[PDB]
Amino acid sequence: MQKLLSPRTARHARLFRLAGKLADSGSPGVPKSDGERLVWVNSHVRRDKDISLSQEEERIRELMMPLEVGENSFAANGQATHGNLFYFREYPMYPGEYVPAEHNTLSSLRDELRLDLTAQSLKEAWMRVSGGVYFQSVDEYYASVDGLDAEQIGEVLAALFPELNCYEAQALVQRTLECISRPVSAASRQLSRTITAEAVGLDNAPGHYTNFLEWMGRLTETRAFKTEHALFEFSRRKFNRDDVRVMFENYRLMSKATLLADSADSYSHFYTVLKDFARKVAGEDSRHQIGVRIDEAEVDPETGIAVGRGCADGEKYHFTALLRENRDHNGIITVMGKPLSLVLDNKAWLMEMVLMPFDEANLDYRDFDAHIVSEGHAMPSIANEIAAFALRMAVANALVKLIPLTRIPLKKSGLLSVDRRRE
Amino acid sequence: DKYRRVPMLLKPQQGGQQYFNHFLIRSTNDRLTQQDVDNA
Amino acid sequence: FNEFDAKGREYVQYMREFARFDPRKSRGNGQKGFPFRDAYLTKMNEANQKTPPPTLETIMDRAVREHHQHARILSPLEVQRDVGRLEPIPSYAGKINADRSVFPFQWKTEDWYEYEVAKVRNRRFVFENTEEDGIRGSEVTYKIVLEGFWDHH
Amino acid sequence: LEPCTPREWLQFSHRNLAYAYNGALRACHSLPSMLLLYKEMKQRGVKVDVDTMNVLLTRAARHEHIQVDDVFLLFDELVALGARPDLAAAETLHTVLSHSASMPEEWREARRLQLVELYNNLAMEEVERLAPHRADRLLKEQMKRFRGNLQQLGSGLRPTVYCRYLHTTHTAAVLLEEVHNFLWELVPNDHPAMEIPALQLRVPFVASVLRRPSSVSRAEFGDTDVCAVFLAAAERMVDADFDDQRPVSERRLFLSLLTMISYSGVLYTSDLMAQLMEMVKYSNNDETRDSDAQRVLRYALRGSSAAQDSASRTLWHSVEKVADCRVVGRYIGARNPWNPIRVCFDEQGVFKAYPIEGRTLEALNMRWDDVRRLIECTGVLVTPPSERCPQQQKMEVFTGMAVYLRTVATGRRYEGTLFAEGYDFDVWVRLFSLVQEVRHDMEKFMADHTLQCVEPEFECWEALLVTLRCALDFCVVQMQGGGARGTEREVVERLFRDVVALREELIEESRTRFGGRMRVLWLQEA
Amino acid sequence: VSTGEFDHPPFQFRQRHTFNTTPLHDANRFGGRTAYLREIGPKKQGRRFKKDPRTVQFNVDVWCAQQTLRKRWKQRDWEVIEIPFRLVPREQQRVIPELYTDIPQMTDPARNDFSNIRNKVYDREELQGVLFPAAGAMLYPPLQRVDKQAMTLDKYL
Amino acid sequence: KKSLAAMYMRPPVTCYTDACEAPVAMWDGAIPLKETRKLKNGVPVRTVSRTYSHPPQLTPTQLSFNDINSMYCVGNDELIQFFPEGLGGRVFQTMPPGHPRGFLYRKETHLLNLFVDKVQHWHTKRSVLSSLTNGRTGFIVDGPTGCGKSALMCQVVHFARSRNIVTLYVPDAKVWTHGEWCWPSTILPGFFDAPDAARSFLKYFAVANRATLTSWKLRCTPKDLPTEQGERQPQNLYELCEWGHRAVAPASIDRQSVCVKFLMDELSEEKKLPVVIVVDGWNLFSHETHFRYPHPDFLRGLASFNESSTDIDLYPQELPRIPASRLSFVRGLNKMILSGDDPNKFFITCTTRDFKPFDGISGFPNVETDRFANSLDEYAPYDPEKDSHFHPIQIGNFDEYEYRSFLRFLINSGELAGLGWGPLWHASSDFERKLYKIGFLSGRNPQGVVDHYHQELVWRYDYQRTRQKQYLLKRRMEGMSRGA
Amino acid sequence: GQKSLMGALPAPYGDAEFFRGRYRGPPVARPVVSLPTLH
RNA sequence: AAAUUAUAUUAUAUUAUA
Ligand SMILES: Nc1nc2c(ncn2[C@@H]2O[C@H](COP(=O)(O)OP(=O)(O)OP(=O)(O)O)[C@@H](O)[C@H]2O)c(=O)[nH]1
Ligand SMILES: [Mg+2]
Repeated sequence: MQKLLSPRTARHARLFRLAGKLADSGSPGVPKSDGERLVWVNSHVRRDKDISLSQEEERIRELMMPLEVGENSFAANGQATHGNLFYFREYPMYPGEYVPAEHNTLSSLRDELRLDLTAQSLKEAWMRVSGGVYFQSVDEYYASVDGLDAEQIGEVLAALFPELNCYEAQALVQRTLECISRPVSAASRQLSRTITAEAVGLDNAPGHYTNFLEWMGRLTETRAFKTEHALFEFSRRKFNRDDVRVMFENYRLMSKATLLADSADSYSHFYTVLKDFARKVAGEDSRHQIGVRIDEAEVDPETGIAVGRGCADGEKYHFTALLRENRDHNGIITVMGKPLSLVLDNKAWLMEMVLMPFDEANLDYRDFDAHIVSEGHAMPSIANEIAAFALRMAVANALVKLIPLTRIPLKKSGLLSVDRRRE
Repeated sequence: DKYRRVPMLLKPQQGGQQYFNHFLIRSTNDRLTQQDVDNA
Repeated sequence: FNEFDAKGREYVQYMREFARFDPRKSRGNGQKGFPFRDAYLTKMNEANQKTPPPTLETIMDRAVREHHQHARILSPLEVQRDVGRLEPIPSYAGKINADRSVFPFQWKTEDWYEYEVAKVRNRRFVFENTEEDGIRGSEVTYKIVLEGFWDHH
Repeated sequence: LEPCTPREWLQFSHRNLAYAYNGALRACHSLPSMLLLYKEMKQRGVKVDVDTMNVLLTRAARHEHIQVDDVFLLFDELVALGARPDLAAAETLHTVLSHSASMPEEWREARRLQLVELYNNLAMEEVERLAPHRADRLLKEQMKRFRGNLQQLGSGLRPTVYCRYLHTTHTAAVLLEEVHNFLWELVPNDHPAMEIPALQLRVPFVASVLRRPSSVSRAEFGDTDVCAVFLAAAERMVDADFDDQRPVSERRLFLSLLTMISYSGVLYTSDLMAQLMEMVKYSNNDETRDSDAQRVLRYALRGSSAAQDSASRTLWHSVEKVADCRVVGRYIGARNPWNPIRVCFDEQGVFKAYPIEGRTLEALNMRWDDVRRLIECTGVLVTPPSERCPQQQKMEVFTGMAVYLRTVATGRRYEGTLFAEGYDFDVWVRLFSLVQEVRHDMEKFMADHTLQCVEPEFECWEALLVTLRCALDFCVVQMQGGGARGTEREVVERLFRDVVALREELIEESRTRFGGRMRVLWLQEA
Repeated sequence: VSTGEFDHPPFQFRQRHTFNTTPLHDANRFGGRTAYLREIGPKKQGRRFKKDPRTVQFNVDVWCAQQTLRKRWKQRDWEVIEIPFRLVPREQQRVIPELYTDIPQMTDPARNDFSNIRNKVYDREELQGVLFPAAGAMLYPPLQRVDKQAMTLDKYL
Repeated sequence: KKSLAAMYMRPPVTCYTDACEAPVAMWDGAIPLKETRKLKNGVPVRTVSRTYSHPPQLTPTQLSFNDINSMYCVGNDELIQFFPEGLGGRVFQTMPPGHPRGFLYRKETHLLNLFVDKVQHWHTKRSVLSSLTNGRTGFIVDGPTGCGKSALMCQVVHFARSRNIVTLYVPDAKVWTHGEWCWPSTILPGFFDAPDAARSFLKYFAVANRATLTSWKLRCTPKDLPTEQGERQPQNLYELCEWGHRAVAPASIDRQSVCVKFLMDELSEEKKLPVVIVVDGWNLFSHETHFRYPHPDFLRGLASFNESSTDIDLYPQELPRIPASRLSFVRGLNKMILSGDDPNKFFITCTTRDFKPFDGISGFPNVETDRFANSLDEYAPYDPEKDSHFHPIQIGNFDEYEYRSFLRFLINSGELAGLGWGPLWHASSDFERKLYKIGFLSGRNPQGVVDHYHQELVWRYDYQRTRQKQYLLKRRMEGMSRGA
Repeated sequence: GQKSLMGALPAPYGDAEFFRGRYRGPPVARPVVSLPTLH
């Protein structure tokens, strides 16, 4: 008959204890009465429950999304007329987005570095023990025998390292043989990926298959192979004007004596020109992305205000947005001394364009204050779409000036881009 | 008309750049959930 | 590079002017004594502005993360947005106080109507030869207006 | 290329020169050209990327003439130049550290501590990064990889990142699984354990490996280090609402966490027991929470569920009190009055049955004398004030007495019957004298400790107000609804007038006293 | 900021009452004030001024000025009384410049009153000792001001 | 795909709010359906339920302290019973006949509910009510435009009439002051009347409070009233208002004047029954009504227009404007306010800021696109402390809790009643994005929240559902590639 | 364009995923909705 | 029989008959 005002759950009691601690600490905004703290706690618990309800209804709505054209589901995207106008990426755009690396490649690189360091330590141990010089004859090269047999390396790995599995020890023996022969190159594994055993014709001969793989790997990483691949890709029309200009500049840097010394070799005078093109040709291992510009922040050190500009119609609409960080989370936007809901006459389709640079940045609008000064033609009302376009460009340039990495999504949404249309 | 003065970034107006990292992390989470389903 | 761009150098100068503004020092300067319309008329509207505290949801959302979650909520200028780089965390991140009389600029329209007519009518209401220090103060002022048909002439 | 025209100045930035120099640095095959390229890269103004640190650490680890201190100095130079360490560079440095034994042991331990700090910072960074995406499976794999990296280094993850990771979880299964991971990270894999078949887990005995001083302080015990994570799991089970495809009950989850805590031999702290029986106090099962509060009270009175009675338990009871004021207050506020189990213990052995729907005066008199004997033998009011525990927390005992009298007066809990039916008149007279005794004890406690700020909270005051309201409703239903029977009717009217006078006094005191904090109780009941 | 119409529609082909199109002289435009300037049929001094753009623009400027004047005068809840310098309150004991002469003057920056003196409006009930010394009967009652520190319904009591 | 709509059964209809459900084919993806498994006659029992339910229809006695910042509903029969006058200026914009009748229970609503609860027995708690009002006769509620002023006035009229208290409700004060026409009072010299508003008030107050007005005996009322053949002389106050408003024109024009005069006379004498008086827009009753005094040449009489020294036919002129205190209704109201012998009438009123905008310049309003066509032409500032004898209560805009609850009720109970998106739920964004965006667009102003909830239809720059459908279609394609 | 041999070289040390500033190709597009089938 | 060059937008006109 009488509802108890006291906190009824442990979550309610914990939030009430937090509100009491905030009131005893003297924080600005925390109420001093107990009924207001009770109202605060009940409303926060109801807000948490409503957030959980929204999350659960989005989980259910994800599975019933009409992905096909149906009764109420219309394309209307120009997918019939133009076709696939919206892009989509499966890679994190660096350095705006972050996806953690997969554990398989991490463990593979970890094990490869472990085996390489162990083989290098065993090679240096034999170099200290044997006493210096070690010449390999032609028959010793054809027999492919180094200073250590496989049995000696296996006995050393069994004696020094007790905790060592069988296949790991055999891979260690193989890598020690590969490191004592030459410096180790990780080229046989990728050639095993791209070239199968049935293609060359060795199905019952694994040893000759791995011998051919390591021979092709040691012949692949030479300078002449890279030069021949660069010339082949130059013949296959894989260059732009930028690569042609950089090859011309690298040709102009060579003098005549260096040209004669490079043409003494058969492949180096082409390689000095085509080094950058062979870097480009080598794929995702060695070709870099261009990427959007990431500048430095131009912020007032005293007030914390960044300045951005926006234009529309060339002469008619000019705007300058001043942006500051609001630390009390009461952010508001103002255009020429009047709040945004009264400048644009409460029109949602005009103020959503001003909200959009905060949306594409994944930023909260309440953490920022903004004032937009009109420098173009003064009119009694700017409630139109072109003025809102200029406002969006001004707010986006101010956000770019404040935080520099905000230029990575905001340029991709086209909000920093100026069109030239006049009347 | 002829929209040649309009930039190429304004004609499709590709918005929604905030959701891509969330989609990629959700894809990685679903791959690990499928790996958990296949093992048990 | 330099520090700011052309419009950014303009509005950082307007904040240094209003920081040292004193209305009795605007004696005979003319329209150069008008104290930066945006920040001046904002101060005249403090009877209407009345800077509110942070809302009860905001101070609850922070204090849960400060105390119950052991991970403080940091400002958007404190977020290390670059993956692969550590930023030198500039000092204006959370030290700027949020006051409505300072920023953002919202004013009464009647004060803005009175400001804009007073600034143009007092254009040549300037006392040039004042008994003062250097380049402002003098005893006689000569202005030689040269005119020609070309700008490089 | 240094730009000269403004068109190529519009495509110039040092953050894009980072990618250009990264691609050219990966294009090289050997470290002598790579170090020259890096030197002319860092001489120029160029933002140093994580890719630069990755390719430099990897292709300097595999170079032949490299000493490992130059690898760690190169890492220090790159992190000084503004490059964030990732898991790849951390694992590269861990591999270079593991393959270096010719360096002196102080250098190895310094680099080991640096890698421990680096792995903990990366773990906290990934916890803060993958939190809002609800990536609990991916974050679970990342934390498993970090645990595997740190157990190989002879350490474990810190309890601070464990408290944060438990506070950012969403599912209860991975919550209990990560408490299991923290319990197993301290002990080796051959440690004895106990099997929980409800969760299909094995929780190990942790007190044999925890540090202990056996004058002595609280921070010298490792039991605080484990009970911090236990408290983080308990508070997460309080505040957050878990989302599961088949959601478990709160009683089952609390009992599984309680057996997970009790099967380890860790020494219990104050606020952990307080939070646990706070969860017991606001539970919805009327037939269960009595035994739950009894079990957590036994845990707080013993202090540890270890099988042997050690001197470390006596040192822990001498340092801090697990039987503090909050646990006695929440125990009295959690118990049922008409429970036939005894409220207080007898020689710490068991809480026996009562010697007698019996709602007589002698029953509740034995209950109240048992409550007062419990408050006397625990000694929670005689404890000295300190920094960690204030004087304000001892008012919770009076709140527990007030909720006990509330559950006597009305029949219901927090979630035409105006009171509990089936009572007698002398029951309500004894209840009114108990309200007066609680008010007198609270006034005496405030008068004794006036020199520090001691206030009564909302729950005790509202409980006393609703007991007086229930007594008022009983009086007005017995007076004009009693059928004009003469059996000490003037005693009923005297009790009614005393209830009205004390209630109006409490309402005017809630309006005036304590700085107007309880103004809403004046606004509601008047 | 105002969203009302200020300019006149230009001269073109004779419009018809269609969708997104109103005739050039309609009773809906400008409150029907185009009724003075319209021709109902589908003397040169009375026909040429209805088709001139500067004439109709001057007429709609006059009508918008009349609307601005009546809305500025309907805002007035006061009147200007010439009070001598001695009996005036302390904020008006200064040298007040004329309109558009100086910077818009704050009321009292020392007493934390940052507001325009020209927009200050004083109550009639506080100046009865100045405006009415001859009555002596207190023609207006004193203004009841609420106690801000009193425990009321606003403060949960 | 997964519909779960053919398996969905309707829950049993208890009140009007439960009956406001649309067919299941409408809100199938708007309000998604979940499945639960209970343990009755088997381990699985597939029960398909809705994620969202309607807010509970609650009696004002059942509203409590824990319902602050929550949403409740009132029945349509209770809406007809308790409000025959109408509602506020913009309160009924959110209640079509299909929609539930929802109300947000704010903190000030709880304060005024406990105040009205103490008004119901005022002679015992007279010192408490004096301490609440600070000795004043009542409360005046002020704030910016579009807040919960008139909504709280309808809420306290609901609170007062649900507890059987005689309640005066003026749902809009602009029908009195800014009315159609003004007529001089028949029996009050120098006073004026708004006849149509008085006829509507004498009808609706009588049919609202017939339960207590029939037991109201006429104390100071003449018994020689003019009465047609077959009509009964009034012996009750309800009979008096039935004599007043039920008449043939033009006899009702003077009958309403006599009825308002004697009704305000009969109200001023009752000192034992509590009478709550709720006026929406007291700031219009505190200044001049928009009527002006007639020119004296109208009443003087003319022989001709050429030689009579008059200009009523030549030039217009603005005569002095009639104040509100010269209306007999507001005369009786101010007579009850200023005379201190009435510790019985509680004036829980508010102001209105419904006026047209003016920001330095003003052109002419466009007749097609004008949100302020029915707005008041006043432009005058108002101060409730200086211009009213009541205690002022300041209501601001919504905090995020009340705004979240109100927007959740609006969106979900519009889609549940078959008035929202429905099958087109996949085109609009989810609730968190809608809450963020409407909190930007409105500034949590409640009228702005309603206006931007209606303006959510024309949002152009939301790209959430597009990227979500791209991701789901890509996931479906790679799942079919995994299946192959 | 035409088929070439670029990217077909074996990358040294297998660290082609940790280079996050690598070339990501031209931006591909995806359908937002499956159009109805022709037959 | 495809590619689309296609501008497209809306209104008017006569000795009704003087
Ligand atoms: N149901 C309900 N609606 C509310 C509540 N508060 C605000 N509203 C909405 O807010 C809008 C504003 O209502 P009003 O009270 O008439 O606005 P106002 O403050 O009087 O604005 P003016 O008339 O200009 O003074 C209404 O249309 C309601 O839909 C509430 O508590 N319950
Ligand atoms: Mg209103």
